[PDB]
Amino acid sequence: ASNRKFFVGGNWKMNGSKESNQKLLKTLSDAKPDANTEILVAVPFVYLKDVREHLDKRFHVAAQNCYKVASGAFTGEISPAMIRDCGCEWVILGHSERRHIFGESDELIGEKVNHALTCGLKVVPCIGEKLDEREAGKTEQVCFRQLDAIKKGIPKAEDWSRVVIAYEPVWAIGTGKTASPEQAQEVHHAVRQWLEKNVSQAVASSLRITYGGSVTAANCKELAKKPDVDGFLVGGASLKPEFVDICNAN
Amino acid sequence: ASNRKFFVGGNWKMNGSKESNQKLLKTLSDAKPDANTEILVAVPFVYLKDVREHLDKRFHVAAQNCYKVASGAFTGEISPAMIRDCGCEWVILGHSERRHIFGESDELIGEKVNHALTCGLKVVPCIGEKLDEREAGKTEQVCFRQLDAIKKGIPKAEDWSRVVIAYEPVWAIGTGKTASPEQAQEVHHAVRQWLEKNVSQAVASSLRITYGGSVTAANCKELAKKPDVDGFLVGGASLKPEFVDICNAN
Repeated sequence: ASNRKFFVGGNWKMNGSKESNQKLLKTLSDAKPDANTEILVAVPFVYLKDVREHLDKRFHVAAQNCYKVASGAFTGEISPAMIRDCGCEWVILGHSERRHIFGESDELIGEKVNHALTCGLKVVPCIGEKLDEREAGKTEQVCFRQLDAIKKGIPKAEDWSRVVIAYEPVWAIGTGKTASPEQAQEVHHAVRQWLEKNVSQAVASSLRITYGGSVTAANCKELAKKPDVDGFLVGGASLKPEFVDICNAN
Repeated sequence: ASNRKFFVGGNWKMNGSKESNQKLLKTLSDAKPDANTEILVAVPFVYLKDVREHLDKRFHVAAQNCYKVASGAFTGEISPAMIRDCGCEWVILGHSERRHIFGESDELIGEKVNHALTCGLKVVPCIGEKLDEREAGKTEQVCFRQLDAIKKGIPKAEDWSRVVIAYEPVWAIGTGKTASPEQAQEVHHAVRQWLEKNVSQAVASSLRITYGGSVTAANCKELAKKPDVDGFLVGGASLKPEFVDICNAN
């Protein structure tokens, strides 16, 4: 056994309204507390303050992105300073959609990580390969490059305690084609040893590597059983009552 | 001799905090700038609902950006549906920072305009040239390409009544390098002639084409005197109390 506490994230992505959210959050507060699972929701900026004040401090409330300075001439960007000013402590960075769709460079994710961590936030950097990269056998090549650019952004060694990595194969996002427990175990295993070789045994030992990619109430329990899977980043199912089931996957 | 109402918008960019927001809005709330001016304020997403909630219906409140679909798997994006949900009806689109730092194409700005107008919002699409395209003599070619891709996203001619153009030369943004009154008038005039030929005479004569880029209380009146400059998009000076004086420039 390791010292890794199970971590469940719910990424709402671009979904939500006053009326939709208030019902969702009630469901969430309705479930009994579980001191054994770290639970995060990542909500749209326009709701970020409002969600935070409608959920007990037990649950982490995250922004879905941020930028890399506190203030400045960046029309339409949000800083860690503004996230904290909204009562919040978490941010998701380098989600596949920001990298592939909005084109954000491995380098830019690096700088955002650096800045977020220097401002005392906790981060969830995402990695993973596209379908075309998996058909071409570049899964390992992709994850390694992405992870190298993440460590390059880490202010100090100790700040790894405020990082949770999520591996999300892009072919598994939205597609209903969840990685098998063996497929995910294979990548998570390779991530943890890469952290051993490229970072530090102590960092590899304590880091929660979470799986993302069509996580449902029907598949979460088999994935959570695997020894290198420390949790999930849930997309679609984060908006439904079953999210509660998925929080109870371990 | 025109029918066009004076328009002054304040783009706060990536600046704001609940504390400094209350201070700004008080200066603006307590004062009484000309009822002959449309006053717009474009705020960070995290504080959008609160600013609309605490600012008179005298004022417009805008998002600084949005995406081109109503809901979806676009981590980090805010839709027109969520902006309306927050009580707000305006969006800045194609700001220079959004085109040149964050990689938004002309085709993307066009499609965002399409989706925002379809959803009922009013839009402030932004066009202008960098210090190098001006030094290359391509101001016109650049602004025209920008204009054509905005026209392509107008779902029908009637929608231009919910459009205000902002011309902001990138070489004037946050530098103190204000366009001269004659440099603004010349570009605005040519933009209006482009409109006149490619859309309507009805659309050209009614459209506010506004200037931004180092607008301050000290230079606004000479720019506002020019007949095809119909107001402003103010950045830096929108955070200062002199924003009220720029609201009174006509």
